[PDB]
Amino acid sequence: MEIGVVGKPNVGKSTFFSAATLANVGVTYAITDHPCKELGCSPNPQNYEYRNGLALIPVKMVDVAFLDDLRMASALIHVVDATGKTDPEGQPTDYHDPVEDIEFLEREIDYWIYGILSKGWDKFAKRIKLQKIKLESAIAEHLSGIGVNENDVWEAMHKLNLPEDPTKWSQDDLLAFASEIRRVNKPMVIAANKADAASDEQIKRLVREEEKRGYIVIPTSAAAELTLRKAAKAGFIEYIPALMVIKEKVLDRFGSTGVQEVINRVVFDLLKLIPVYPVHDEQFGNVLPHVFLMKKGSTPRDLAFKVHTDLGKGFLYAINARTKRRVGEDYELQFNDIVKIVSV
Repeated sequence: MEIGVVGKPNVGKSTFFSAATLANVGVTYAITDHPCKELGCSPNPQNYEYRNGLALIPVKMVDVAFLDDLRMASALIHVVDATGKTDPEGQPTDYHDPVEDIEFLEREIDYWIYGILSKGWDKFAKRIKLQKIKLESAIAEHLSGIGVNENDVWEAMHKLNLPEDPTKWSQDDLLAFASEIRRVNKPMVIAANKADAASDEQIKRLVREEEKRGYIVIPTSAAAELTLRKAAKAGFIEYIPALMVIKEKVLDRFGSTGVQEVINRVVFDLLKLIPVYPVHDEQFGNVLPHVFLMKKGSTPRDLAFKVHTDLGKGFLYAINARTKRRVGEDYELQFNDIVKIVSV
């Protein structure tokens, strides 16, 4: 899993990456309540990090800007100019609705996917109508390079009443199918950056307009968190809650720099990942050693495979290290679950 950061120049896109990442790849973090707010205490973390009762789980991040750095992205954070004082090409102007740069990015990803399907698409439909290939699998392989599942393909098709016989697919079907793939394969969160220099009216307007279109929009001040981040000597940040007291003030207005919020919304909401911790006793003797981002709907056996092939293969059953009782095989991992895996 990895998050790509995209945007036009001069809206703080690079700053957002720099800020959240402190060659073009880095590691940011997913902060939520670490299980150790109940009975749990002094954890010995290995794949993550403990911090004031909060779990900081690492996540790959890419400075996308050559725009095939997004190809494998599970999600994108699209940084835009909330003040709307930037041109499409990214240069000073009186007013340019960010909502239009959002759509710009949108169509480029849509047609990119569409061209891969469309180009050739005749000498694909017939290599499969007689060879009888599985349409889902064939498209899936063909777009395997972007991160598409045979399940994603199955659903998209199912959702748009498309036929198993590709030769019956029209161009309209292709573009529509492409868009549906983007929505699921390249979901994004919009960072309305430079919010501090914008009015509540400007921000609220873009949030409203775009949240109706299926986009999550959060105000943000990248330059700010980079500062208090790039405070690793002169003072204590986390980050959420000397003349930089202005950021304390002019960013007392949002409750934070917004950067951290965007990353949590991508991980926990967009992708719907939930933290889960596998134990040996509800191996080498450390407590709550690892944490895994599981997709909601996962089961303990799925948690077994994240650890190792055999654990998953020799799976017998699991125990909820909280309830202390044996779970079902169809049990759905819930946010922040502690689990014991039993394998032959």
